[PDB]
Amino acid sequence: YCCGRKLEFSPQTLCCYGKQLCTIPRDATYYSYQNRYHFCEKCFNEIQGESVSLGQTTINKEQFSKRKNDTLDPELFVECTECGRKMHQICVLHHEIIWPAGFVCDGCLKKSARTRKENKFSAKRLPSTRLGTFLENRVNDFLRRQNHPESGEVTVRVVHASDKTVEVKPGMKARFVDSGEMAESFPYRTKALFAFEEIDGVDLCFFGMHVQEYGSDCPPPNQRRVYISYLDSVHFFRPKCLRTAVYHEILIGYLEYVKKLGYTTGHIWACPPSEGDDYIFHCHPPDQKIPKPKRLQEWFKKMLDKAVSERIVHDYKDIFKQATEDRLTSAKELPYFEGDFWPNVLEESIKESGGSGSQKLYATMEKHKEVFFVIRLIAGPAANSLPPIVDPDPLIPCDLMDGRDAFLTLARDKHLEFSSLRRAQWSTMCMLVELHTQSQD
Ligand SMILES: COc1ccc(C2(C(=O)N3CCC[C@@H]3C(=O)Nc3cccc4[nH]ncc34)CCCC2)cc1
Ligand SMILES: [Zn+2]
Ligand SMILES: [Zn+2]
Ligand SMILES: [Zn+2]
Repeated sequence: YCCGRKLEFSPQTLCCYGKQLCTIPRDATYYSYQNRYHFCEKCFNEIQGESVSLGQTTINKEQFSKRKNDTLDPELFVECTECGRKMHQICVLHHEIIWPAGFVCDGCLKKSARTRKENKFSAKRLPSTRLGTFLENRVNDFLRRQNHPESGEVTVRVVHASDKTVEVKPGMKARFVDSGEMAESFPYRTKALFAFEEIDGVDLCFFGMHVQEYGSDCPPPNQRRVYISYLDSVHFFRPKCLRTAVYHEILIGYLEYVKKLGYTTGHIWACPPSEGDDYIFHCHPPDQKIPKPKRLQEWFKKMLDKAVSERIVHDYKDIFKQATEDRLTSAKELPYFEGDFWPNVLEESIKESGGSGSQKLYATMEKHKEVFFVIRLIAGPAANSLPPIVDPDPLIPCDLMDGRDAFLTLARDKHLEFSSLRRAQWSTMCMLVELHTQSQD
């Protein structure tokens, strides 16, 4: 081999199909049918009977194969078209679409005074936006002030933007929508953006984020609000000593930008994802740990405190204090975001109380206050006389980046891990190719 290392891809984590939020981890015993419907051992033996509803066809348990999630797929090699030398495709970052003529190794390149043809499928050449330019300018200006020899050029690209609506769930709908007290749905625009760092002339995707933006056309209570759906990272930014600062620069810049457009309030649900290796990026580095809730909360506070000192954020409060200042009385006054905690808990509260949308509201808000940040961007008289929000950036149709599920599925299907610098660089290269090609159609 090339680098003298025997390399294989790790067994991934699978869903178990007989419980929402159930997964089959690596090396665990499980049952599968047609390599499509997998069941963890516990969920399988708990099914009363030997019949399993799937899809809705009923399948017998003897048709299932008993397996352990221990399959190690070896890494692929590519062969130099001149040396015959076999090298890991990931080590040399050879992509057939980028260099269709074939793989020529570095040694054969030097022995002809030759360089690889320019990678036109780069992060920088992804279409720009006013938002992405604003963010990457902030990050790169910050990095240049640090004068650290290891920092590379950072690219920020918005890769998806589409119109969506969040639907009020049945319990809140029956309580408040059917009475005409609350809009049935709330229109918003979702945006997905990613940050890339050039390391040794090679792109590395190290940050990703999806947001929901509710414009001046949105009925209350969601008007002029932005909400972070999810944020994720791969911890290989160089230098490490500027990693946290760069994340904060992106988030503060996003808040600064939406404030300029006229959004008044930002919302953050500071809740770590469940333990696992996939959130936005597939197969995180094993030594990158998910922060515990208190540390994640302090991390967001540190970011927002800097935003306050920069006069970008006027102030921020937890949901409980914010409700108290706003003199809230009913759950219909709480902003209603897609996939957020509050729509789910309000369904429970109405059911538990026998049909009230106010009973446990303040107690529930106090119980979870430290997890929910309400960020005031525009305050005072200015927040009441604002012009309509007009976004100069166009819609970006990209089904791979409409939500986080599609990109995870592509990475799983093509072994695109972010578990090491070399694999993350390869997964970044493949991800950029997909983004450049899907758009060309
Ligand atoms: C205080 O410590 C912190 C605070 C914030 C972060 C950020 C960050 O990446 N995260 C906040 C929670 C989600 C994501 C994260 O840690 N994801 C994962 C890491 C490892 C394995 C994983 N599996 N699944 C997801 C996942 C970094 C930028 C955005 C916030 C990281 C550490
Ligand atoms: Zn190698
Ligand atoms: Zn299960
Ligand atoms: Zn060669």
